[PDB]
Amino acid sequence: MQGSRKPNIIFIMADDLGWGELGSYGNTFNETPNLDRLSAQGMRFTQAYAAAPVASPTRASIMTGQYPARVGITDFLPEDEKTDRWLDPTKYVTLNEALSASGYHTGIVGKWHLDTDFKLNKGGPKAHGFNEVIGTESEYIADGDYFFPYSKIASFDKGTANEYLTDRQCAEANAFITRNREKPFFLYLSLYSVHTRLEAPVQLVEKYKQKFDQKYGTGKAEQFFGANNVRHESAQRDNPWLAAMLESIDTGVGGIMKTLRETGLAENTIIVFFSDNGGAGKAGNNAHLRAGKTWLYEGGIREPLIVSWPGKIKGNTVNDNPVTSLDFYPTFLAAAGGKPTGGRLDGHNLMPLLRGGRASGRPLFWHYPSETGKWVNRMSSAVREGNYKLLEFYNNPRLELYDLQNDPSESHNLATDRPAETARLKKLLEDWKKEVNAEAPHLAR
Amino acid sequence: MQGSRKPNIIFIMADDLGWGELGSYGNTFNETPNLDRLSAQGMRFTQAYAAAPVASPTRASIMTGQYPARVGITDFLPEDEKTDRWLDPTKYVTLNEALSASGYHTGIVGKWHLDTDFKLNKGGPKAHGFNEVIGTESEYIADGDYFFPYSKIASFDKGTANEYLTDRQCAEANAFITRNREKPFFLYLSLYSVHTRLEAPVQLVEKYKQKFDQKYGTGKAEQFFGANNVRHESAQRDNPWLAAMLESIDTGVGGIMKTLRETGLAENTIIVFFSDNGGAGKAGNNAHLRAGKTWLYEGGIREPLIVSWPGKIKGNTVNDNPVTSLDFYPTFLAAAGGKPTGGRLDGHNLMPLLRGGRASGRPLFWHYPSETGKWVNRMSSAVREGNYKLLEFYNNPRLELYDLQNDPSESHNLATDRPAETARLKKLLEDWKKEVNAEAPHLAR
Ligand SMILES: [Br-]
Ligand SMILES: [Br-]
Ligand SMILES: [Br-]
Ligand SMILES: [Br-]
Ligand SMILES: [Br-]
Ligand SMILES: [Br-]
Ligand SMILES: [Br-]
Ligand SMILES: [Br-]
Ligand SMILES: [Br-]
Ligand SMILES: [Br-]
Ligand SMILES: [Ca+2]
Ligand SMILES: [Ca+2]
Ligand code: NA
Ligand code: NA
Ligand code: NA
Ligand code: NA
Ligand code: NA
Ligand code: NA
Repeated sequence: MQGSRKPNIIFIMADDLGWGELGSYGNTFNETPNLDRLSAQGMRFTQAYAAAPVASPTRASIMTGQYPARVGITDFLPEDEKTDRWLDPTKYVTLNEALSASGYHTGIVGKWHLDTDFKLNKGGPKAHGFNEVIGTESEYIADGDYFFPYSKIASFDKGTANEYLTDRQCAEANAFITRNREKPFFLYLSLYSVHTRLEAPVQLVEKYKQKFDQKYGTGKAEQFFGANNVRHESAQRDNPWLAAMLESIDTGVGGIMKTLRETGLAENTIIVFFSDNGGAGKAGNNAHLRAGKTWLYEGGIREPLIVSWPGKIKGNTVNDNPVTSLDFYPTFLAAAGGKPTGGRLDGHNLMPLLRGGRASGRPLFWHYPSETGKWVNRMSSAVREGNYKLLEFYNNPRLELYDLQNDPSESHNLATDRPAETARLKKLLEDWKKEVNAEAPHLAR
Repeated sequence: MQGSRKPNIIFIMADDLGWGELGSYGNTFNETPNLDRLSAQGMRFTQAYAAAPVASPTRASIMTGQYPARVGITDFLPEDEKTDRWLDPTKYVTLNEALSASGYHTGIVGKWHLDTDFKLNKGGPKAHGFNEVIGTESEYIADGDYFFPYSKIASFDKGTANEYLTDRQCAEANAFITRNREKPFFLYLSLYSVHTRLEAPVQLVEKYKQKFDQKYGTGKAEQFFGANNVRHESAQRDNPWLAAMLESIDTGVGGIMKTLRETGLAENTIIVFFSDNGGAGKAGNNAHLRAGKTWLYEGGIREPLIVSWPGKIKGNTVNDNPVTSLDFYPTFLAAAGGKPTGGRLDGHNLMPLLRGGRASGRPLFWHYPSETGKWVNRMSSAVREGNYKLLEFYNNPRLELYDLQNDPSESHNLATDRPAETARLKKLLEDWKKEVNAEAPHLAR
């Protein structure tokens, strides 16, 4: 049946995928032709942020549209026994629910990480009200399992011999699209890749091993990523394993793009590609940005963001205006013709910015007391307003001020030479910490 | 719900798989641990026959329980334009239908080859009345396509990146078993493997390449099965490609065995493993038997046959009594508590033989006029009674008589030295040819 429908929203989020990994973000070693095509057909954001440097909190910010620091989940959820924290369906109108109330059929394929209690799972995707829950974790994901049978995903009872998890998740996204082709749907495709431990089909690893050898010289893939290197992690840039895993994600995104064309849904479907936090040390490529996962330096919070909506969003555009994972909830609600019912949101509707509208300045905030990692040197809070970013560290207490425009690698601390800017950003950060009841860092007394 | 049900019947048939390929049949190069376990848990037949040396006719004999020569399909069905032959659902009560009438839910996963007209497909598995038709050919299978997307199987619209066809078919068998666990079912698992062109996942090919090298010396896999060898076919015994394809079949049979245990169906399920014709020249291993596919010599018609029915059939038994693919229809009907309604059958109920009963002698017959292959030297008819087998050839007209007990490789023709036995078998063969209206071979006038 033809006629106006509210547009499908497909949200594709990689796990721990760095800002410097995609071909569109300047990477020449990895191959992401499908994502680069999605980029040439959409708007690419160079200053997109996860609202936290770790899994659970960014996922919290997406499903609640609220500051992780306000929710009280600022660090990844560990195994059940190491935490009393979970996302409570009675405490938030989640994004899937707001879309349900706007006439959408809702689906999650894969990683939740908003409840690590599997005995009762009161805060699982089903309990939050997803119409379809497909291949979500059935136990603490931990170091992972990427090959059928998937030891972390009991609900994937059926599969083929040595089936790769990324390939499975992307096939389930295709079938979900086809089953639900006739009505508005929200599909949250929550990839386990590229979370350590790094695993990819041998032929893809062999391919990037040889490409590593061609780039660096004969034997270099064995020298740096041989049987010796058990987790395939190194200080060498260009990781054949992450490249092979990113090729499986990329080929998967191409299957979804193909399925949308075939089913006639491309013209009325919003496609977002995002990552929940910065690249992981010894695995990920955050380009020239400082540090990565678990740090509030740019490398831990800067993410690839591609938004495609054919004939609504101009193709092959680059947007430098800062945005965060808080912005998705109000953006999807505007596209769905919905209004937040009582629900308060800490993000802003991006649809006017996506349609070529002029940008508007707003302070952006982060808080990482590392309640789970206990990373004393990484414990910190941050405000960005304009090009200035202020980081407050709690162990070795200090302020760091960077001009991200002139110093995007955060290599020159300005706090001392620019005290009035420092004092002005400190006041915004302190006010925000009281507004959200920011959790004190876990340090000695 | 517990209580007596008629037993599930799972019929697993490989394409063009030779008598000498399985570990249980003496092969040390290939690895078939799951099938060898099925063998240690069932009855293994050393003198089992396909009723024809080619695909379509053997499949005809299975679904009709009638001599291929009586049906009028004695050679494989070519593409639509090269044939007016098809199996007509209005001319036979097919096996799936006889089981339906005995209270079974019926399923085919894969190859039919009983209709090559895809414009109308009047003689397809659905038209013959299978409740579930899964991954059947949507066009002439020809040289094949073993990797998703499967160019010969349009109904496999959904799949993962570079999914292997054998792995897919065996996963679909598992899900079929699970969906239908509560009621009696017949599953015809009709594998496309190991039909040329030989294709298998690289890691399995690499594995048997190295094993070939270990057996024959360094470089020998490249020497005989390198980039040079496009179809991976050779005169060398031990083919890394067929071994890798047979390992995928074997691992698949293990998944089915596992699924039956998990679902509690192993105690009330009959498992048959069979092959539709002898191993293919330049690909298959027919051990010491003469020739292979398209010949009525033992290599073209002798098949692996393992029947498992825990606590009804004695485990780890070897049965030397001759049986054929004609025997399946009446055997499955007896196990289903059914009686052929009007339908005439050319085979015999094996259930008394499977339960440890004494064997009974019966003449067995073949006719190959090669209406499709046009193989003038291979065109022939054959009778086996006891250990004596008489072959009649039409091009270079002659009788060949072999004592298969003392001469299983058919290397010593006895027709001249044993004229009275020859004349006696000639009379049975001629009578049978008139009984079934045997099609004259396609030769010059
Ligand atoms: Br219409
Ligand atoms: Br994590
Ligand atoms: Br540290
Ligand atoms: Br200043
Ligand atoms: Br202050
Ligand atoms: Br019961
Ligand atoms: Br054939
Ligand atoms: Br010949
Ligand atoms: Br004689
Ligand atoms: Br005669
Ligand atoms: Ca993550
Ligand atoms: Ca065959
Ligand atoms: Na807990
Ligand atoms: Na809720
Ligand atoms: Na696994
Ligand atoms: Na035809
Ligand atoms: Na019929
Ligand atoms: Na293919």
